[PDB]
Amino acid sequence: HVYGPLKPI
Amino acid sequence: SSHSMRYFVTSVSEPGQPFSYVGYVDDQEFVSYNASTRRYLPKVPWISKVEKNDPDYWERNTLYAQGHERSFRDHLATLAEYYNQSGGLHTFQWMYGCELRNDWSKGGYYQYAYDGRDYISLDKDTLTWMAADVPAQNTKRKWDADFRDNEYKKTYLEETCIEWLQRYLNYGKETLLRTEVPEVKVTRKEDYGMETLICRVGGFYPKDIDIDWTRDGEVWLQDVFHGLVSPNSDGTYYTWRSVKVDPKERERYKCHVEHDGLPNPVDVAW
Amino acid sequence: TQKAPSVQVYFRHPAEKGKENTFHCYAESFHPPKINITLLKNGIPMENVQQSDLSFKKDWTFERLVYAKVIPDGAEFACKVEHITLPQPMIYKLDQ
Repeated sequence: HVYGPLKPI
Repeated sequence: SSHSMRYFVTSVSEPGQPFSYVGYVDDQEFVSYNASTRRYLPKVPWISKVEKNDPDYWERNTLYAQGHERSFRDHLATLAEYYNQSGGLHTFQWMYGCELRNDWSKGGYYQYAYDGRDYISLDKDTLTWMAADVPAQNTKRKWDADFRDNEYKKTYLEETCIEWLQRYLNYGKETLLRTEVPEVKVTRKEDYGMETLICRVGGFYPKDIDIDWTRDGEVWLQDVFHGLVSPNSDGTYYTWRSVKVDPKERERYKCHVEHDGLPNPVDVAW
Repeated sequence: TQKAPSVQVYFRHPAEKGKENTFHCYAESFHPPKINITLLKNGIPMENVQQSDLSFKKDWTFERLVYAKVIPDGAEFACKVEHITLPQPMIYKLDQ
């Protein structure tokens, strides 16, 4: 299962 | 003799041959996000077993993978600024996953690369980020301070990832834990004034294998070359190993092969 | 940072006339990921060709597998790799 949502770099 | 679940995500800015997102259990690919499809798709029969308990598996992974694709477009734009690059073709890569060892210890990693060089990675054990250079220190900042999100990642790497890995291993054990016997063939190359003895070893699974040319029974590395360990389309592997041998001396050399498919090692001569 | 492909060509089984086989061309250790890999039979691109998805190793370099079913006979098989690090296209011939 993929990881959830990401944050801006 | 551990097992792992591994995701590999690739984003390129000026086009080519054009986003890529692939999932593995022990170097068997089981899912991929076809940036054409915009769907996270099954790549093997056994992953559909996830549907009885989690009928939303494909939508959830699709929405997340789509989210990651859009985030990576943003990342590529921001890193151009961080490195002050007017703009060529650039690459952003993300790898993450977990390892479950046979002793029931575990590990995990979570890493990003820009243009093929390390950019930033999460240190799970200190809950801080390792920036590879001074531009990445911009990213180390926002992220070091996001205590809650950093814990989601530790939780994901240490628990969520391991739990799925353990589910997947049971789902796909019949093919993930199979063994296929190496097929060893020795050929001999030139008649005209030394000979190269080639040992072709193919059709083996899993990937781990010990192949050595011996000389009077001893491991021999002089004038010995070897190929890549390369995948066949049926998920089995192939490689070769060569030695330059002498006039009149062929019978001293045997190709020695050790593998899980061989209860005893084999020694093959020309 | 630019890295040239390491390439290898092979059949799934050692060839036999009339016995069906799979011809593979495999590239690894290259960067950036844009790469074109063409299976050739007697210099003509093969039909019915398949290619794996794009993955990479822990050193970030990319891998790509390209293959096609084929029936050998005593006809030549090769692989044409084009990449940013290769000024001319490079042909890898399969022997045996």
